[PDB]
Amino acid sequence: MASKRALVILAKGAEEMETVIPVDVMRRAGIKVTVAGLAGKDPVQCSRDVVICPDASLEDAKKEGPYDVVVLPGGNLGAQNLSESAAVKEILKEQENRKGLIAAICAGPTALLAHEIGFGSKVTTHPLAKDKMMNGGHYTYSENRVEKDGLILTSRGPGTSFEFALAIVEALNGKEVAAQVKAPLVLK
Amino acid sequence: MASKRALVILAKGAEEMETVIPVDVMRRAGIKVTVAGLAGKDPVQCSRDVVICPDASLEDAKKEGPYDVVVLPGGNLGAQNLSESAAVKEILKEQENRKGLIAAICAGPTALLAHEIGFGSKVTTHPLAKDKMMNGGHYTYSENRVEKDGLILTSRGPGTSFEFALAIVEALNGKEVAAQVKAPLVLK
Repeated sequence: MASKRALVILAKGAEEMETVIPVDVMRRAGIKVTVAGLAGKDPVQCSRDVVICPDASLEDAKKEGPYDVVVLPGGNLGAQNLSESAAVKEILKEQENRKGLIAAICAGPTALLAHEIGFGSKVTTHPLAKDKMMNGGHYTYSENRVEKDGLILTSRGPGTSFEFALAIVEALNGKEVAAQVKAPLVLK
Repeated sequence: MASKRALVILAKGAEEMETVIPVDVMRRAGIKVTVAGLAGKDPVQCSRDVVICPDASLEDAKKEGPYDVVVLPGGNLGAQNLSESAAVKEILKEQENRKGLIAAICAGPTALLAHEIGFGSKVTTHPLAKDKMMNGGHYTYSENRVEKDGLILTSRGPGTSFEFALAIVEALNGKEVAAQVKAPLVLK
């Protein structure tokens, strides 16, 4: 096999923990991860002011597809920026069409709603984002810490980030690798 | 009470999750956090290549003390850099003298050993850093996910970062605030 590839879309206001945990854990899994800045290549100021420098602009990373998984971190403001981006809409639709994995956490899943992605899927979100996600009843809600309905994988919050990340790893590289990567993390 | 202040020392090779989780959670707790770059004010390349821009250089942040807590993230190479820094040695000694809290996670506590900080304390580390930390028997080892012996607070790894951060919050702002901050994180 070749190394699986992941696209993590980073926007201003993104929840930094929900961005870094998946990127870190996936790289620990041997996955080639690209942190793409929605607004460009400049540093991104996250929800709790942690400043992260993306690997490239989404505009450029978008031209290096396809990715085995597109990851949408949470954070209310970050998710809203994702929801309003035409570039994100296109990337997600193409990924869905390719039958590729789409993973979103916390408020991140509300971007799927905005772009009419995976309607009919069972999904979860941060408790405070449920109403927004369920507007129209286009999805069926779940309270599972991590929910995976086919190629739509969602999670609830910062505290579920490791489970979310390991779920992505399992989907891309298998249960054995996920387990190997998990042990050194010292998770409960 | 004025807001408590935290100094997080960020060095190349630092474990990004162990840096961001404590910074994020502490800021959620109303703590004024300063991410200080060991080598200066330039972006720092972490262990899994996540690039973080510090709020200021350690040189400058050092002059804005004192801090209610000095935080040492893990990551073998990051910890090594902290252990070799004369600036870190002075900061830690002052903090210990001031009877101020010192928190280190994963391999981070081996920097306490390097600077002869808190000898005699019960501590924990990432399992793989135990031998290094115990060289000379200057500390008593613990397998608790979070260990707090007086003003020396330690933790084991990425998966214990939330517990580690919430323990810092509890020590500085109390149990009520720690509980309030914890709820929205959706922790197990």
